[PDB]
Order: sequence, then structure tokens, then C-alpha cells
Amino acid sequence: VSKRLVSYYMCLERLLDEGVEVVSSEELARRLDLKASQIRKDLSYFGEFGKRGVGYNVEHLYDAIGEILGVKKEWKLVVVGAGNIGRAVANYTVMKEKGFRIIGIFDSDPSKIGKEAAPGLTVSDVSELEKFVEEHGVEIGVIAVPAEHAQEIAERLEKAGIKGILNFAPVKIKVSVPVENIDITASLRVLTFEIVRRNS
Amino acid sequence: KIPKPVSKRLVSYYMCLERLLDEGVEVVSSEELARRLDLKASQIRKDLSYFGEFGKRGVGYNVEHLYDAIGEILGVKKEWKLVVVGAGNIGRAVANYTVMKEKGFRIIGIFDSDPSKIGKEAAPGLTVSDVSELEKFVEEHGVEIGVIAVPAEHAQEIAERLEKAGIKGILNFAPVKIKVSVPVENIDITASLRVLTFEIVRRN
Ligand SMILES: NC(=O)c1ccc[n+]([C@@H]2O[C@H](COP(=O)([O-])OP(=O)(O)OC[C@H]3O[C@@H](n4cnc5c(N)ncnc54)[C@H](O)[C@@H]3O)[C@@H](O)[C@H]2O)c1
Ligand SMILES: NC(=O)c1ccc[n+]([C@@H]2O[C@H](COP(=O)([O-])OP(=O)(O)OC[C@H]3O[C@@H](n4cnc5c(N)ncnc54)[C@H](O)[C@@H]3O)[C@@H](O)[C@H]2O)c1
Repeated sequence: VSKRLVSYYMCLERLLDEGVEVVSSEELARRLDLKASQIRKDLSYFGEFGKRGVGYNVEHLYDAIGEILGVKKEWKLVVVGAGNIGRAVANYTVMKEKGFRIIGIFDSDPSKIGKEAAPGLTVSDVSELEKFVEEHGVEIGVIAVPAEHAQEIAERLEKAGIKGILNFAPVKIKVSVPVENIDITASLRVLTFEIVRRNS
Repeated sequence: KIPKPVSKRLVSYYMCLERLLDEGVEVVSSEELARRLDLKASQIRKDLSYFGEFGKRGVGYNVEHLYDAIGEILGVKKEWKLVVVGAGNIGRAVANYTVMKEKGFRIIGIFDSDPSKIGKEAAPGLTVSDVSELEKFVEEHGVEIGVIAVPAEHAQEIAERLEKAGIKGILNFAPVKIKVSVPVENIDITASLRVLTFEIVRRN
């Protein structure tokens, strides 16, 4: 699955950066916090091409999963909201190195429009969001606006032809395009549930 | 006699009860929960009997009572103490997140190794502390959750220090797998972008 494929990809990529050639299912099981039977079952999708002896060829799986995930493609991004989240994301320098290029950032606050959210990036007026998205063919919109305005902002991106939405606002966006939510509070909540379970 | 429902199904009830409240449902039946949670109606009644009559209203279950009683069991009414390690883009944005205290999470300290950042305000009322005192601060204040907002190359090191200081859990923003004896929730923005783009291409 997508989340599981990405999890394998991040692990194997760190493994290649270290320089490791072969990784065992048990090392994968520990690194991914998964069962060794599931590690072998998931990776059996790549057949004997993904294995070297008892272990797994790190570069083969990394290249094969990178192909599935389409990691060679670059993506145009816009960030709606020049607040805490929007600026932190816009200033993540290596994001462009991973193939995700933020080319526009928008906000409805006159004090911040015209300011520099990041080197080479100027906050634009959210009134020009649809025009900017259609003109530049932006594929992914990053919603860093409040939860009340999130559905509206999402509708604006969808009407303007956005292909996907990365949503930081704590609300279930109702829209046709794929949405990936980063809910920091919910992630903290999920963590607490596991904390309560272990200390019960 | 009536056993406490396991955490995994408590969480399932909680999220289902949350959706019901958003829909405006005040009373829900065992069969509706059986349908929405894919469980035996018999099992729904055995699980919810843990909350006695307090969980029930009329012909069904009191959604509000169950949401708050299950949330209480899951620590939703408990104000969790957080520290943030790393006072950069992520750490400052998390430290500046206004209403997180209202949601139940209070950052009482933020730490960094940069002497140019230490002693400045990461957020109004919050001073960047020297990461040298990280363990002592966590132990003294009984900090539960550590938010790792440092670069990946130092993330494992920070996690072990939090672990040694008795941290209960870790929210990790650094794109690495953390190996510690406490639970870890990863938030990987790049991974989330990769999931999103894969689903975009999948629809074609
Ligand atoms: N910062 C966190 O750690 C955190 C945690 C959990 C959730 N979130 C969610 O992430 C989102 C962003 O939070 P933040 O901390 O960056 O908020 P923030 O207040 O710092 O920034 C929000 C920005 O959105 C802008 N904005 C508001 N309405 C707009 C509109 N219609 N069009 C364009 N811009 C608009 C505001 O001017 C502001 O600059 C929020 O929805 C928040 O609930 C953030
Ligand atoms: N900003 C994003 O959008 C984004 C996206 C994906 C991942 N991340 C990950 O989140 C983490 C933080 O990102 P950021 O953009 O805030 O980075 P940043 O460089 O802005 O913050 C790093 C901070 O950590 C501090 N630090 C470094 N080593 C430390 C140590 N041993 N102890 C304490 N503090 C230390 C630095 O002084 C710096 O202030 C990184 O791991 C990054 O890869 C961030």
C-alpha cells in the first residue's frame, strides 16, 4: 500500500545513504516495527529480484519502489497560509531537492502580502489563488490556513484545477482530489493513545 | 466481572463516537455501532456494558457520555506536557501553535544546541533553553511527550536522551526511524507528499 511502500522507501533510502548492500528481514522488521512474516510477504512482491541470499538487495528495492512511487517527477506546489506552518514548509530547503518545488505562497493578511516568506518567494494575495494555480499549472496545494477556512481554500484549489492537497488544518476536507492530512494534534492524540495503552 | 474493553477497540469507539457527534447524533444503537465498526452487535453490548447505565440513554447509547468517558480513559481530559527539542522552522511553528493548549497539549519548554538561539524567545512567553538541561528539565517537570524537531542526523541521539529522562512518548518530525523503548509517532512531511503524489498518479 501507499503508506507501506513509502515507509519501505524511506528506510531503504537511509540504508543506501549509509552504504549498506544487503538488509535482513529482521533488520527491516525492527526498523519498520513490522513482523518479519509481513516484511517477507510485502517484499515478495518484487520476487527473487529483491533478494540477495537470505537478505534483500537494498538498491534493487529502493530503485523498484522509487519507480512505483514516481520519485523522478517534480511537482509544483503552492502554500496557502503564510503563518507558522506555511513559512516552516516554504523554508524547508531540501524539499526542492526531493522533487517538490513550492513556487507560490498566499495569505489574506495585508501585513504579510509582499513580504518574503522564503528566499525567492514572496507572499501573494489569496485573491489571486485561482488565477495563479491555473496560470502556472500547480499540482499540489498545501493548506496551512485555519480549519474554518480550510474547506473554502480547498474548494478554491479544486476549482482552479489542483491535482492534490496536503492539508495541515484539523478538518476532514471534502473534495474530489486526493488529500493527505498532516494533523499535528491528531498525531499527538494517536501518540497519547499508545502511551495510555502501554502504561495501562 | 465486566472487563475493560481493550485499547484498540476503545480508540475505535472513540473515533466513531466523534463522527456521530459531528453528525448530530445524540443516541446510537448497538446495531448502528455494529454496522459502523464491523463488530458483532453482541460484542458492542458487552464492550459498552463497561460504562453501565451511564453509557445508555433510552433505547440506545448516550453518544456524549460515551465519548467523554472513553476520552477520559484515553487521556483526552489530561493536559499533556510537551517539550520541543530543536528551535528551528518546525520547533518554532509547533511552539507558536496557538490553540494546542486548548486541545490538551502544553509545551512547557523548548531546547536547542545553537548558542545564537538559546535564551531567545521561540514563542511569546517561551524561552529557548540549552539542550544541556534537557534531561533535568524532563525529570523535574515530569514531561510526557518529546517533540523531536532537530535534523535527522541528531534525532536518534535526542530520542535516547528523552528516553533516559523518562519521556513517555515521542512525536518525531525528523525523517528517520527512531529506536527507543517508548512509543514514537512520526510526522514525515516528505513521506506525506510521496503518499499524496502516489495517490494522484494512482487515479490516472
Ligand atoms: N502550528 C502547528 O503546530 C499546528 C498544529 C496543529 C494544527 N495546525 C493547523 O495548521 C494550520 C496552520 O496553522 P499555523 O500555525 O500556520 O496558523 P497561523 O495562524 O500561524 O497561520 C495561518 C495563516 O493563514 C492565513 N489565512 C487565514 N485565512 C486565510 C485565507 N482565507 N486565505 C489565505 N490565508 C489565510 C492567516 O493570515 C495566517 O497567516 C492551522 O489550520 C492549524 O490548525 C497547526
Ligand atoms: N520544515 C519542514 O517543512 C520539514 C519537512 C520535512 C521534515 N522536516 C524535518 O523536521 C526537522 C526540523 O526541521 P526544521 O525545518 O525545523 O529544521 P531547522 O534546521 O529549522 O531546525 C533545526 C533546529 O534543530 C537544532 N538542533 C540541531 N541539533 C540539535 C541538537 N542536538 N539538539 C537540539 N537542537 C538541535 C538546530 O539548532 C536548529 O534550530 C528536520 O529533521 C527536518 O528534516 C521538516
